[PDB]
Amino acid sequence: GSLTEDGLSYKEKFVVRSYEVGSNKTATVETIANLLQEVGCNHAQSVGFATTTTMRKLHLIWVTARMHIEIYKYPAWGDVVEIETWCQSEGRIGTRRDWILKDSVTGEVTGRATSKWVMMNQDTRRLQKVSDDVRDEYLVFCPQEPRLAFPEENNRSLKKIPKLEDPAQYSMIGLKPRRADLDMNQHVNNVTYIGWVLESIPQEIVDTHELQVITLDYRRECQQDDVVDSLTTTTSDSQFLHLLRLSGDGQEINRGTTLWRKK
Amino acid sequence: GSLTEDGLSYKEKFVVRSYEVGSNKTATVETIANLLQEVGCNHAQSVGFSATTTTMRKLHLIWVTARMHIEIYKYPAWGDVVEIETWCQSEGRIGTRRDWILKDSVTGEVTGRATSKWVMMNQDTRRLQKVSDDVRDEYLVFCPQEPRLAFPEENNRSLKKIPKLEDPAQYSMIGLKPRRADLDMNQHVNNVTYIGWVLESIPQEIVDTHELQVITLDYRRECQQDDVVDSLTTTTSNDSQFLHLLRLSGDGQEINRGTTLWRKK
Ligand SMILES: CN(CCO)c1ccccn1
Ligand SMILES: CN(CCO)c1ccccn1
Repeated sequence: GSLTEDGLSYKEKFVVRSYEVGSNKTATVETIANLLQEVGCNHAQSVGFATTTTMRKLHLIWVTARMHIEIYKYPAWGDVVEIETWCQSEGRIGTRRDWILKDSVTGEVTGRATSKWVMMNQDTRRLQKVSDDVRDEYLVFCPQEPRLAFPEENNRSLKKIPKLEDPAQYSMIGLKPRRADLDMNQHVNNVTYIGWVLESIPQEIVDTHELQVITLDYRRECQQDDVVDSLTTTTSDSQFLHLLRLSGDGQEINRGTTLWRKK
Repeated sequence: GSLTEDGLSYKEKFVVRSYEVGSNKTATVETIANLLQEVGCNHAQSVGFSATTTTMRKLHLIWVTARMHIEIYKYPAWGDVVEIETWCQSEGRIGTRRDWILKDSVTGEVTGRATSKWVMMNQDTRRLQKVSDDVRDEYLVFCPQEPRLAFPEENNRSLKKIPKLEDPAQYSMIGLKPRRADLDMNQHVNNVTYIGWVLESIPQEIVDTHELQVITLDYRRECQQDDVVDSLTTTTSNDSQFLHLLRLSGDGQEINRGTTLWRKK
């Protein structure tokens, strides 16, 4: 992988692995989400980071508030996918990281993603607006003019998601993370939550439809010793409303929506 | 990746990914095990398999793992390049064996090794069988004819008999269930998930102060997508050794047994 000529975006190629594909012999949405994080991490490293020097002194970190992914074609096992990523400053609200997925052979866009990140104190978990001093340290690594993976007005990536009402139509209960679900800092990887949301979709839907869009809001983290319940209700193509909550007290950890197309 | 000059082994390089590493910023044993399967799959494809032979598909026969044995000297760091070489050997009518050698691409030194025993089974009835002469004759041209072992040593750990853990277990992790990410393309639980489940019953303090050096895993029966598993561990021992058992939650039917050896950091 490498930064582009202007140094304002990053590209990387990936060959889809045998264990990364589902029953259709194409990459799962969780494989795609892992590749998005990997290219984001390689971009951060290439420009010297994704905490800045001032963020480390103030014990501040970037945390994902929202992830939105749209896939037109899932790459097949053995295929090469090219992913381009960049970041944009959203004033004092936070930052946004966008991605474009392309088939390396045809050059056509096979997917796109966007994510909203907010600043929080790593110890108290208190959210904050971005200070001028921190914002000034990362603006030189972003395109100054807007560059949006989802430009269209009133697009799915900015839609408000309601809270699922009991009783849920479908559910998968008692989900727990194992060590493979944790990142290097012993926190649950963001992609595990995507997997948990999908667990409450009936197997018949997965067997006859392809996931086209997923929007996920992240409200609170699941700890290594926490247990989660995944809830789904059909709202409709098939559309679903989702909710992940702690198994005991019912504390919301995530809410989301998925859109599926018939095969 | 590519077959070597003689066409009897296969090599492939991998750059360790951010989500593939643990607390020490080095590849987990599950990442290593996934890479071993990926290079095994690429080897099978390069020589024309899909790893069933033409006669195997006719008779509805498949290769299934009976035992996996991995020894790691150094886990590659995040961003490092690891080179893995793999080959297969015929073990007469008992079955086949796939071996691996892991090397640091920069230094060229061996950082790990693995060996696995595979047996033939009817895909539908699940009945094990010896390898017939006709099937064995179709894959011998893809194997070195003289023995080539990742674990040559006379009394090496890869061939040791593993006993059955007796109740009560010292440690346990109960109610483990596979999710869709744990399944392969055929909707069967991936073999690497069982390694993860075995490791779940090791206390976090051991993981935080030791490095896993060796794991030997016997595969007795598969866990189905709707099954629930209990992972049991008892210390048997500067090194710490453990005896492991995975069994179905409910009837207590054994799915795997194994041993791990850990060294102080
Ligand atoms: C806006 N950020 C995060 C700054 O902490 C970027 C920008 C480019 C590459 C990596 N991170
Ligand atoms: C002995 N076998 C299994 C053939 O069913 C090999 C050998 C080389 C590559 C792949 N499979």
